[PDB]
Amino acid sequence: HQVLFQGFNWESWKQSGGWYNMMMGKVDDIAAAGVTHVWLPPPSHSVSNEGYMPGRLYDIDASKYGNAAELKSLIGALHGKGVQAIADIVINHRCADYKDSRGIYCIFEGGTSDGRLDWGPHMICRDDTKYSDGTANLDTGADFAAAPDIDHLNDRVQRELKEWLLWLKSDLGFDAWRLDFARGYSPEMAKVYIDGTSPSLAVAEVWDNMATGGDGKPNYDQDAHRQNLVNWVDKVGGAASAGMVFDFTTKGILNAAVEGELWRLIDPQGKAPGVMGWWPAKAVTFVDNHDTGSTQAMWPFPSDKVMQGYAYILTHPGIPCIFYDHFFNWGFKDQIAALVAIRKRNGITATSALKILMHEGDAYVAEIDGKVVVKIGPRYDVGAVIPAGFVTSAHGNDYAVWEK
Ligand SMILES: CC1[C@@H](O)[C@H](O)[C@@H](O)[C@@H](N[C@H]2[C@H](O)[C@@H](O)[C@@H](O[C@H]3[C@H](O)[C@@H](O)CO[C@@H]3CO)O[C@@H]2C)[C@@H]1O
Ligand SMILES: CC1[C@@H](O)[C@H](O)[C@@H](O)[C@@H](N[C@H]2[C@H](O)[C@@H](O)[C@@H](O[C@H]3[C@H](O)[C@@H](O)CO[C@@H]3CO)O[C@@H]2C)[C@@H]1O
Ligand SMILES: [Ca+2]
Ligand SMILES: [Ca+2]
Ligand SMILES: [Ca+2]
Ligand SMILES: [Ca+2]
Repeated sequence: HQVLFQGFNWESWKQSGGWYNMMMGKVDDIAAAGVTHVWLPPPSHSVSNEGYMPGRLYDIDASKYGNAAELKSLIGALHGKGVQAIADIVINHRCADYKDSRGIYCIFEGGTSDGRLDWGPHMICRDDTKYSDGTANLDTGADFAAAPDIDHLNDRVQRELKEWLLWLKSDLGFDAWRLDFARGYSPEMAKVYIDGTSPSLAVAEVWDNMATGGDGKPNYDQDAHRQNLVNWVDKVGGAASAGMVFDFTTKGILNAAVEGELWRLIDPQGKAPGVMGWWPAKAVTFVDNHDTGSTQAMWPFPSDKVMQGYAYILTHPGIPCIFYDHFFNWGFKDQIAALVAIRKRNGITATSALKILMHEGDAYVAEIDGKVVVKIGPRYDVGAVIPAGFVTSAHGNDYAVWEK
């Protein structure tokens, strides 16, 4: 049984009294809902309030979310309920606190007395010409315009980041990682950190644009998109790695599918159209996150159909991730918990078998492990497609789930 929960949103840094402190009162409900892992925000000092422009990595007390003590208390509370903690790891880029003789901000500060993480321009990708000194390797991935991109091919960088990552586990209690902007560096470099820090899991954010057609909707055939994702997993070590990816393919397709086009939810070979259909053990599914939804709303799930999104991911193969807002702010707590309960009760996991029974525009019906049936869509009656012996267990707006 594995179910993730993103425990923060884009406004979390503003929480009066601190986000971690506030989260202490949410721990019990999260655990009671069947969540096994909670994804927490970047914990270190960051030039940006949300934490995605890290500077002094060891300086946890500088975070807007809370200090080391408050974070250790939250992780301990989670652990007390058998729930693991995932840290949002931002290492593609990093902000340098100090200026060098050239007057450029390329002298870094780890946040400790000694020289740990006290890098210089030699650790900045040579092609990030604004900050580099030209002695480094070329960026192994995409660039982040607002800050220096780190040269992960550098031996000291690899050595010290792994040391820092191990410290996050030993000193704070973190169990796993969420790799931010994984397109910023190669999967071979991500492999270095994953293999070297032994996380229970390492879910990477590998987000590529999804091809669309003349009508502005995504193309039905998204194989190229999920191919990129499976390729990343293969290069990170595949089944021999704790690494996995967020299923952005399923996110993109589902966004469009619920708008009267549920026929998009199956490929020509009868499998799920996203990563879930090719490598479910490595696909972390979701309805929305702090980027796609929340205040940024880069690619929001149709708001009136959010529960259809959860009926889908919480019953299907792959590892589902629940978004904080939908559970504690929107009124879907009970409905979401009921779906996770069905998942757990029936022993459904990431590799459970998926048999799609109907995939028409107004109705999608699927059977999982021959033990659970789920239906989403505006078409009310699908009774004719429900196998004998199944009885309705949970239902809501345009969704229903059956069990035996
Ligand atoms: C479990 C698993 C890994 O062991 C494998 O290394 C992955 O690459 C992926 N393997 C994928 C291919 O990466 C993908 O390209 C497609 O493979 C297709 C080809 O794309 C098509 O051109 C001809 O048929 C093949 C059927 O296997 O589905 C396979 C299941 C699979 O999830
Ligand atoms: C007699 C009967 C069957 O013919 C039907 O196929 C069942 O699924 C069930 N019908 C269920 C819906 O399948 C379920 O989704 C929810 O119905 C939902 C609608 O699906 C939703 O669009 C608006 O809210 C309703 C709640 O009242 O409860 C009903 C009792 C009903 O017992
Ligand atoms: Ca220092
Ligand atoms: Ca940069
Ligand atoms: Ca980003
Ligand atoms: Ca980069």
